[PDB]
Amino acid sequence: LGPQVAEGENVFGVCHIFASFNDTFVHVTDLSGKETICRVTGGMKVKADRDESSPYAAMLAAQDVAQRCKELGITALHIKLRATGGNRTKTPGPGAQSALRALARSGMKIGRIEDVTPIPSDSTRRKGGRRGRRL
Amino acid sequence: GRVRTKTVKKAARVIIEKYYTRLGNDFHTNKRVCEEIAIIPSKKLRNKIAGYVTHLMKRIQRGPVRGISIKLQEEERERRDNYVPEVSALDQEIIEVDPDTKEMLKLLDFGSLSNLQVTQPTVGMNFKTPRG
Amino acid sequence: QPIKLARVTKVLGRTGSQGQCTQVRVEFMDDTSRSIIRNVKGPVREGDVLTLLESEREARRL
Amino acid sequence: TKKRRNNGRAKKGRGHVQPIRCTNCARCVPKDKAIKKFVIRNIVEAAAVRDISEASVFDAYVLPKLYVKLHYCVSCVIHSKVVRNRSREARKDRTPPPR
Amino acid sequence: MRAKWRKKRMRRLKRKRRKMRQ
Amino acid sequence: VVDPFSKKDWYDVKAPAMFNIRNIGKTLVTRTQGTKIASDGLKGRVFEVSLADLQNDEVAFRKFKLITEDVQGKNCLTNFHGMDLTRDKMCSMVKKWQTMIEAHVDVKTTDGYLLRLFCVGFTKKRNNQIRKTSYAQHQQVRQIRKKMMEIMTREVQTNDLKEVVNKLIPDSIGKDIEKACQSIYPLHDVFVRKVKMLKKPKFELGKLMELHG
RNA sequence: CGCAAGACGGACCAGAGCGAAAGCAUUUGCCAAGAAUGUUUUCAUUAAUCAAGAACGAAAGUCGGAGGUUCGAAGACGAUCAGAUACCGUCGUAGUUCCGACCAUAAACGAUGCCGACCGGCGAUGCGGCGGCGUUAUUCCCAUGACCCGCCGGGCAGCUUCCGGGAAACCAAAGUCUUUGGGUUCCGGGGGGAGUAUGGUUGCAAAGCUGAAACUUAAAGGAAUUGACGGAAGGGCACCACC
RNA sequence: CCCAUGAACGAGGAAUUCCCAGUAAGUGCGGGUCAUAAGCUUGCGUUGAUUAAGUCCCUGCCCUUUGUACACACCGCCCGU
Repeated sequence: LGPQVAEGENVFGVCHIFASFNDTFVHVTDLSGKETICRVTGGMKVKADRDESSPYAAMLAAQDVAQRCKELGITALHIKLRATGGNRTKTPGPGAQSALRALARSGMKIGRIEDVTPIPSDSTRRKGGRRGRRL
Repeated sequence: GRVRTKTVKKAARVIIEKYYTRLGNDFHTNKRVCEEIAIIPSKKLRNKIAGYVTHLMKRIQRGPVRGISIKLQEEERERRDNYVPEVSALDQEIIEVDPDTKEMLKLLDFGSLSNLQVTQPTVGMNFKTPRG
Repeated sequence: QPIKLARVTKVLGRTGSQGQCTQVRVEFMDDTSRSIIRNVKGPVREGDVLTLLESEREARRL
Repeated sequence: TKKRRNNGRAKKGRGHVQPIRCTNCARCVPKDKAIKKFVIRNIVEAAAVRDISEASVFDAYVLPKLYVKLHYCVSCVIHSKVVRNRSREARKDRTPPPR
Repeated sequence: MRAKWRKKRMRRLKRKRRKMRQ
Repeated sequence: VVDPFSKKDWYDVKAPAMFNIRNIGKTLVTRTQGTKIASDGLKGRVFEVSLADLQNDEVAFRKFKLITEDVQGKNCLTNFHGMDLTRDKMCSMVKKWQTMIEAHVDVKTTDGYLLRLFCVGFTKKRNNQIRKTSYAQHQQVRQIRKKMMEIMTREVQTNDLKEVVNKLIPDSIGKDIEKACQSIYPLHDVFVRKVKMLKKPKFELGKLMELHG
């Protein structure tokens, strides 16, 4: 399963944390990102749509991810934190800090944290109307 | 709450202003003199006035009092305030002056003074605060 | 977390929705170089010792 | 009556200013009228700083900062309590709060 | 009523008059 | 039901010799099964490694993307694919009372590596300056951009990919640009913002092996 | 990880600039314009404002062609609601993009015509010029560039003032108005009816321009003041509030 | 004033009165009641508390700023079919 390695060296994965305002994704992949190691969302840890992006659901997802990635030997994790980006919000959802704290507390060794939310040089028209959302 | 009312405070102010000489640092003597010199119809009111009188006297013991002024002590205030340094602070044998005021004095027919010493001007004109 | 007691050194004030938490500076009697803000519950005087099995958390301040 | 000498915007000497979208509601608001905020924060919150610092595989790695540009339409600014109504005389004060 | 909607209603009446008048 | 990770094997990913640290980490891939060959599924991989994980005393806000160019003996030999600045650095340099001059060039190295190089610089407020803003005029901006393009072209077209990367690691191109533009308008934070591999010569094992030591 | 498409030019980006206005933001090149500055250049009254007439004129809309990413009137559906034909959500046509031709209207606003003269102070800022300690890039140097300190002219503005004005709000113009005349164009005459009817004219259409009356009415309206109220914000008090 | 049986209740799912030290609570007495008549009420001693030295979270009320086309003052005014 996991690769044999000295107990003093940490094999790195990359944890893409997609913190939306409707759901949170914790996605650990290969250093290249092409091979997926684990992926747990908030909606795989709760039953209420309002709680899919709660800090508690992100905490559960991050702990599940950390356990699964530890059972494959990955001990260190680079962080790619992103919001929705594009037209929509650039601020990460409520579950980003929860997932990060849970991953740190679950025995994972945090590497380099980077923000990768999609920023346009300039984008298509935003989903809202000219007057925006009025409710 | 133990905040004094403007009635007690005003009466104690008038008592200090008008009858300073008799008033002392002891509360009880203050109570007796306030009873003797003024008609205060309530013992409790007498005692409140006497307490504020005592506190005001301690305040004058600290020095100046912001809320009252007595001329009988203002004369001695001015007596103390007549302080004359032995050597005037304006009589300095060497006075540093800038070249521009040197030129002004030379144009003022005072270029032959001996106490003036020219000063090196600042090499830059960076006196304004960075805007923003 | 290591067990290390803290003694109250200054009563900062009151916080909470109903104003029940108390901000207080607490110092650990090991180096006297650390003095952290702690929110505490219940009647708190000045100069007692608060047992602390947990110290990685801080009270909101500044 | 006319409330503000600047008409509530900063458009002097030009005719048109390109609009932007409110970061909250996506309302089209002129760029020089929109209330802009530059949020400078940390990707890791203050409470979570210690756990990430002690889980780091580096020493003195320093946490990265998050850089947010928020544009608010006036209704969203007032609701979010980033600006407030001010007295007729306090309105003239363009000095930013000390922070 | 709002002046813009009053004008819109007036224009609708004008369209009806224009179409009816043969 | 059966985990697809029981038949996945782990390969060490090696960096080109221009970097001090050669072991950039561990990748993994499924084992060969008929059409699915592990070797072919490893060559399209791009590893975005911070320079501080590639060099020793270098900065950490410069990432290099290395593309796995060949695989042999559980060793994924990569090659320089591009370079970028981290989002935090780019966002930290763009401030509100200065001019940001940007340039880009499409220049080929001596060994046929067509690269798009982006350079960013910012006008610098002076030590004794009272004026709040430090804007460069349009002709000054154009001159600075021209100087940036000439310096980037000069530093790339006369060298090959090895030397180009060797001068990208310390960002000597940005230092050269900043030095050369101080007589037009003093520049503040000059960097090669991003290098993207536009086109590359057809794969040859000899140049890879010469690159890996 | 690539490929394609069509939009859009983030941050820098400002009470900054340019344009008659509408409007205008990725290098780079070409083309033709343009203000201001400088000028001991030239002409020599050639000017100002303007019926008629003309150029341009956001967005939406119209006709034909190309494209069609996103958003999205209409429409379908899902919610909310007493009902929602709305606000909210999933879609989604015309449209939104480009070309040609129409349309000529906007809170097209500084709700302030243009030209000229005069009448306070102050600090900024953009462009041009002039003068000056000093710092810096300046490699035997002057230049020049970035600053620093002033000055002049034309701009976008700001602060302050018992210039004066005004119903005041406020305005250094909205001042120099009963101490009423610098020139000139447009335009209003209580509120509605009504920018309606009708006629004319323009337009493919939508509509644009011009534009009443009968009748009706004692007010409508402006600015400011004090209350009352707010499903506005901020403070304070209360074991008839909480903890 | 006298003489067994019995309904019912295992701390009373919502919603919440009132409570700052001789306070809450624990009980008896005295008046107004009253020809006899206290579960009411008005005073009185009689025992002594883990609890609070705070806050605006709720409920209100007050103030300030703000908006108003309200002034019979939002239970206002007002639009259209």
